[PDB]
Amino acid sequence: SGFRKMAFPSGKVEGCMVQVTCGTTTLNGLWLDDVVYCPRHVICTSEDMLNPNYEDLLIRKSNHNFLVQAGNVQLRVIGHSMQNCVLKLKVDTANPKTPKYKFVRIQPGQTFSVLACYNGSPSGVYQCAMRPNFTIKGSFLNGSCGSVGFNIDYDCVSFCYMHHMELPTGVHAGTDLEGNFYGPFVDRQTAQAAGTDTTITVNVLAWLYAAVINGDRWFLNRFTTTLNDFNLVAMKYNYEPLTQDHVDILGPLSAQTGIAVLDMCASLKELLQNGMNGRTILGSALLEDEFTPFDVVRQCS
Amino acid sequence: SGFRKMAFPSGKVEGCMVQVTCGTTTLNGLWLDDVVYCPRHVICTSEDMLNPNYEDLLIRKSNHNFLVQAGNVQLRVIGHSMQNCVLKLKVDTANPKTPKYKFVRIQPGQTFSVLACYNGSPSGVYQCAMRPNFTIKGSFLNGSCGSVGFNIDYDCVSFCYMHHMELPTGVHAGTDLEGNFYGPFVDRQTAQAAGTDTTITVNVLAWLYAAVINGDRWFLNRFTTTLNDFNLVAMKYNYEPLTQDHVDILGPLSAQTGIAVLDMCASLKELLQNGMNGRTILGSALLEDEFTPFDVVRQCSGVTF
Ligand SMILES: CC(C)(C)c1ccc(N(C(=O)c2c[nH]cn2)[C@@H](C(=O)NC2CCCCC2)c2cccnc2)cc1
Ligand SMILES: CC(C)(C)c1ccc(N(C(=O)c2c[nH]cn2)[C@@H](C(=O)NC2CCCCC2)c2cccnc2)cc1
Ligand SMILES: [Cl-]
Ligand SMILES: [Cl-]
Ligand code: NA
Repeated sequence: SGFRKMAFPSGKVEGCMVQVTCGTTTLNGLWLDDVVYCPRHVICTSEDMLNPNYEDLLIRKSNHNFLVQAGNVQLRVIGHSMQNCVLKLKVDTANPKTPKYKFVRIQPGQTFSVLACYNGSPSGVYQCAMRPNFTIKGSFLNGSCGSVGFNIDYDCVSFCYMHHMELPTGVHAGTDLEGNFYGPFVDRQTAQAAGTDTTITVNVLAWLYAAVINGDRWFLNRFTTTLNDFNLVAMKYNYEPLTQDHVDILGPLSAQTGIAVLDMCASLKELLQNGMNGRTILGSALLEDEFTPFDVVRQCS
Repeated sequence: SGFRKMAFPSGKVEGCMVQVTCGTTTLNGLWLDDVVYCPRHVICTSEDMLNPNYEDLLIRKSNHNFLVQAGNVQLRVIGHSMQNCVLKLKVDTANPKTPKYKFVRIQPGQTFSVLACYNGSPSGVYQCAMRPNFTIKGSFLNGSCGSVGFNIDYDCVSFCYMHHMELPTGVHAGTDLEGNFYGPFVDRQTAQAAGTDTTITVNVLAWLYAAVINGDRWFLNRFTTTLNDFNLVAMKYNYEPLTQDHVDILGPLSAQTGIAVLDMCASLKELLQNGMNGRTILGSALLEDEFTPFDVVRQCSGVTF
């Protein structure tokens, strides 16, 4: 019993975190086999953050311009290349702590764990979601760049996010491990801003199912809804559309609880209309949207 | 910027988790040096559950009654004893991954990270607080017993909690690593219930400071208060008394934000008496009390381990 924001154990990632220094700039890198991955903006100069040309900046670098430190050991850079917005530093030693891993690009609504690091050293671990507007609502300070997001279903680390920058509302933008940004963001100082965000509806429904599994039914009602009427209402509260794919994904939790997916939709419609009237759901006074259906099944098992 | 519920990195603890089996019961153990720690209730049968004589049950046990598995390797048990409600199994191999560590007993209101484990395998990590009623609001399923809670200081793991059991409301009870229960609970199947809980005042103030640091200011006001007046309000709303030591502990955040602990106390007093008026603080519509002052300082300053 109980229901918590739960991250994956971070040890397999901790063993991959290094410090990368170029000039006066220091940030984090991810050391897998003989490669260190980091944001290419480590080579951006202080004097021109507005319109860097990374191809031209990188061709000017020697291997010895990159200082990589793994705990107390200097690692020797022996080659470098850029892939999209990620820099790949080849080093002369493979990380003996490299876990089983893969790179995955995730969709909005997906959750992952973040290991926040500074100077190559871990600070803490928390759970995030890729928001519909392709930001994450992280907790990241100056120098957190290069920290990564990951999942560890079935002993394989799936790296899905590398942190690059902070946007003006204090939310965060980054890339997959192939260096492609999530969303329309770019790695330079521009006026770019996050779009209006919206609530991840399928996740709210999953969390209501978690509440029922945990023994709380107060928010249910006697009604149902069509999928289209639900979306017409939910969008007036800046909720994302619920698709038939989402309805299918919720099938298992519906089956476990006995509550049809569209009956749970009717409950959510009523909660948006009424609020919680001084009550809570799984200890929260707002509707939570950073647990996926998969997360709920994993944690409630 | 941003502010999240944040756990300590769990790697040093993951390397200590093993599976412990006695009879038909499996749960988790903590392998440090050449000793495995786990709940003594591992030796209870379903008959013994109601009124176990742990002295007699242990005497009846021998070393081979305990199977210890570190991943796929069996650890040979070469001795066994009990300390309070914790069983200690001596094994023939020191854990090569043992971190620098201490056993620490924490106070109500203090937070810690939990590494939830099943069958000796780490499954997830979360942050929680020791409630004033000495329960924890954990997330634990059958077989989670022996999962541990911890803090890290530099390179040193302070183990503070071992999970033992679930109470009827779905909250959790356990011990320190010397086997002393937190709270008035016993490791047997009997009538036991969490007492009425209160809110951890110093932690709410810390979280209000975190909110100010992150630009959430609507709840600040011109007023200040005194400890005595505030504590009369706290008692009314089932908040823990605020002591002068709490004020001193917040001193930093007080000096940094420009809001004195008694000035912030005036914000909290008004929030208790009037509510939030439809607004949120740091993404919450409730007053959050599971961040300590130290948690806020570490997250807002980026302390590493
Ligand atoms: C060169 C480029 C792309 C413009 C850049 C510059 C600085 C950083 N930030 C580094 O902290 C940082 C950079 N290198 C080492 N640290 C921070 C950051 O985004 N501030 C932004 C301030 C507004 C203008 C864009 C940059 C940062 C803060 C908190 C959390 N995350 C990151 C990131 C990117
Ligand atoms: C022997 C004793 C002390 C009565 C006991 C029995 C069972 C367990 N529980 C084990 O799951 C368990 C035990 N051994 C292996 N697994 C669970 C547990 O507390 N149910 C309680 C139900 C009321 C009466 C028994 C206790 C459990 C579930 C979820 C989270 N936490 C723990 C704990 C303690
Ligand atoms: Cl995905
Ligand atoms: Cl006894
Ligand atoms: Na005030």
